[PDB]
Amino acid sequence: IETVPVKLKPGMDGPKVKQWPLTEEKIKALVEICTEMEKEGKISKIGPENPYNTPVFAIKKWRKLVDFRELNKRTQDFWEVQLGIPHPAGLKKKKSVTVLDVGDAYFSVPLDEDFRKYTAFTIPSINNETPGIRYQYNVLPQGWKGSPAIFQSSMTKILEPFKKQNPDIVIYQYMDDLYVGSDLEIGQHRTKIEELRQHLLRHPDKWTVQPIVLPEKDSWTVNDIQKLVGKLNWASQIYPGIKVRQLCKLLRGTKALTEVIPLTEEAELELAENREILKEPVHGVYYDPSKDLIAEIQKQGQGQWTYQIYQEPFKNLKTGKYARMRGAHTNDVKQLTEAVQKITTESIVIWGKTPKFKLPIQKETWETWWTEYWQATWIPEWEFVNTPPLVKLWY
Amino acid sequence: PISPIETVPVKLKPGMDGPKVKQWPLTEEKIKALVEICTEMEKEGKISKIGPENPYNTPVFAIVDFRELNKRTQDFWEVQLGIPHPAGLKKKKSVTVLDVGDAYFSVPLDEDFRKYTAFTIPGIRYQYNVLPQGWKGSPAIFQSSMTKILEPFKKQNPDIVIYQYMDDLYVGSDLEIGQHRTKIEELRQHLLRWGLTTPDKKHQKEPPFLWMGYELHPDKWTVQPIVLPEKDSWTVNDIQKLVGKLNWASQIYPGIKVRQLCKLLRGTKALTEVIPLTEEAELELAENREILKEPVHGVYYDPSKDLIAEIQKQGQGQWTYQIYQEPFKNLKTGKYARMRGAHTNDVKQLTEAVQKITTESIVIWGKTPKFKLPIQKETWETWWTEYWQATWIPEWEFVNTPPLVKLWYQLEKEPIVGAETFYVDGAANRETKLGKAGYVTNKGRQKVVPLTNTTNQKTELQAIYLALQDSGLEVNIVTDSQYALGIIQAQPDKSESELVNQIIEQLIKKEKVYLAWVPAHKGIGGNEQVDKLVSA
Ligand SMILES: [Mg+2]
Repeated sequence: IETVPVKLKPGMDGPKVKQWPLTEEKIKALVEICTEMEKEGKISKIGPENPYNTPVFAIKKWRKLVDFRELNKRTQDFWEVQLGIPHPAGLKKKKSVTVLDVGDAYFSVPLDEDFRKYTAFTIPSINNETPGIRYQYNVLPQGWKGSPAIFQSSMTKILEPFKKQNPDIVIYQYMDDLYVGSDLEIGQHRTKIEELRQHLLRHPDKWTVQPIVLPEKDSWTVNDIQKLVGKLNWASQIYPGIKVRQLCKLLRGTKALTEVIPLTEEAELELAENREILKEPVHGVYYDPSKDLIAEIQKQGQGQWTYQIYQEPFKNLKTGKYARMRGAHTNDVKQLTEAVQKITTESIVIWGKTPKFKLPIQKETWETWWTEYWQATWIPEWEFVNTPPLVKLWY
Repeated sequence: PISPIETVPVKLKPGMDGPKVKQWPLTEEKIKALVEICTEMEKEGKISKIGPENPYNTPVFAIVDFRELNKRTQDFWEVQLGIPHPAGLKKKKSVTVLDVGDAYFSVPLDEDFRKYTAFTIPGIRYQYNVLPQGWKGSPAIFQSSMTKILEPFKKQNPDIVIYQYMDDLYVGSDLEIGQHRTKIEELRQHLLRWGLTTPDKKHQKEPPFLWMGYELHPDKWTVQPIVLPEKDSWTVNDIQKLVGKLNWASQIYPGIKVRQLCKLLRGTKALTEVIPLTEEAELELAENREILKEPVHGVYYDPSKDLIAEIQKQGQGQWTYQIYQEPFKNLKTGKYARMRGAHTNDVKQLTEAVQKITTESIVIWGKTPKFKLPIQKETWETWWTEYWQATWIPEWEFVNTPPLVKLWYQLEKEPIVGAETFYVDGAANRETKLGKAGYVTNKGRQKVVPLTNTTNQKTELQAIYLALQDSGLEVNIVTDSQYALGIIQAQPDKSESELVNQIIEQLIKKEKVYLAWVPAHKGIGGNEQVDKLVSA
């Protein structure tokens, strides 16, 4: 077919990312995976003269995973050929969404020749005993932003029948996936999927937010109150109505932390009154389609983690808590990862975008094991950080 | 013997055009020589005369300054994670090292880029036809050529193992010295059908083959100590090449980066000019030498025996490790000085050292080693649980070595009953950079201290320190500062910060400490008080 012309964003050159070291195993894996694609002619060997490079890796549910994040940042937005048109919004609500890997479709449509250089990737060699094998895509590649939008129409024609055939099963395409949501009974859902599946062959409603609550005490020591006071202070940044004062009054002195203190009506009023507002919606929440989503995850020690997605600070679009009880499968890295993957799918189904994460871990560490547990067709952007006392501030 | 291989298409950096530079007229002698020389390269086909039209030019000297041409050349993609480590080599029965000679001049340069390589002789005007010596492409283009050519002979001889690294072909094969000899013949001829001529002055006997400077004996690869001269006329390029030797050894020889000598290269001029530097320059070479003196060596690798890394805390902020497969037959030994943080922990640094070593292997051997670490399984387990960040070590296994690693102290989860509660706080005027630091207590003690040239963080720390000093083995202490809280919460073993070290020394001496935090400026009891005491 005649290739759709795509071009990098204004004044940005293709990507030039170094490859991470691969295990003598993932390598072998890749090596065969590529030699075939080469035979099928989806890729093609290139030289040292193509200054570009994106890293690849072997995920394993083996699968080739190209970390296109850069080429994607540098790729022209899609908005003329509206990339995954309006976001359903229905998805959020359906009894059951199911995701499909429409991705393999992409390997038909030919990629614009003057753009192929930008997909260059290199399979590493052990001990560096060999020049790397370098290739260049010749078809819409798997993780590219350009891919789906370009193939947007082909897909639309493909589903239209089945969509008009079942006027009420929402289908949202995101990257290589197809989020097919319905409210039909589980069995009667699956059929529809299968019907949708032949065509191609040619549970959000339970999600819930975190209601901040103050403890249930009687043994109120000085710091027990100091604690409460500190939190409710910070909590005001979120709910401007909450106010500690009658509480601070209990603390007035130079009391030993262990001293018990009588919770008087001053505070009795304030706690109960505050407890109310911690459950009443921060009317300021707004999902602005033009702002990025940010996700922050804190480690809670019991194989539990807490996260918040927000565009502007203190305006939490959503908050939550993943508790991956891994009695033996305790690779924090593996957990944090699973956290990461479960949070981005939630956002894809809601805001229709993968948040940008602020990982509580050292780059080095996150960098040496992440791939071992990653199971997704995609990879969100991430920034490493050091969590302050939020662990306490909401757990 | 200019090779018949297809040429790699080179471009100039977009927005740039080839070089144009004047040639400083050389001595009658020098000139008569450059000609003498250029005339035969012209004969060999390596270069060629061209008309005075070609706008571009690059300087020749007689002892080509390609600096400019390179500054405008399409930066290529160097396809290698690094140089190969000798320890990575498996043991082979038969091995030979063919030094492909003149390999650059044999591999032809793309036509449409040759224009740019012109040079004159104070004049005579030539242009290269083959990968130039200093040109930026040379290596990357040569490697690509060398591989395309070996590929054929390689599909044919799966038994043979050819590793290239510049002009040296390590050809190994577990074969009968007879049959190997034959294969090496064959190979040697293939190269010839591609113009790559392999001199007879090769390797034919000596077990200490020098492939990449690694003397490759049958069970022991070694590296002869790198001689590093210091001539009278310390010429620029010399200074550059000097860098090379250092930098090359560096992937074995721990730290040598003549980084401050490199600054001499941050202000380049004529390549033929001599230019020294201060104590920076002079001293750098020495420290490098010390390291370069003592040789190194190890065994080869067995793709059937486990990798074992063993680290040991040989001191403050410096660790050591060895990756071996057989008790006294190790591959790489190594030191790892680091302290990634202004305040770290031994537990924390151990982990860093681990991860360094992990990839380092994955690069060389291709798998993550098994560790033997100076840290008890329960010491780790407590630490990760007591840490806000997520962490992880792989093939962890305890080895009771002499210097061991432990969390020197720990803070209390809950306030100590009957401990004098210290309300702390400090402050300082931004303008004057002077402040006070003191406290108040549940008993009656109440210190305050005048301070010179500090920040409010420094006072907030001074203040924690005081209360630590002026108190007993058990103490509840309380700040209006997350900074100091944080540093301490992280259980810092040592620090760049003396006050933090001071604050740590006390912490290891006390018997129970519980550091708490309260919202500054709220009328929180005791707080409002120390608050006023430190104000002026
Ligand atoms: Mg303060």
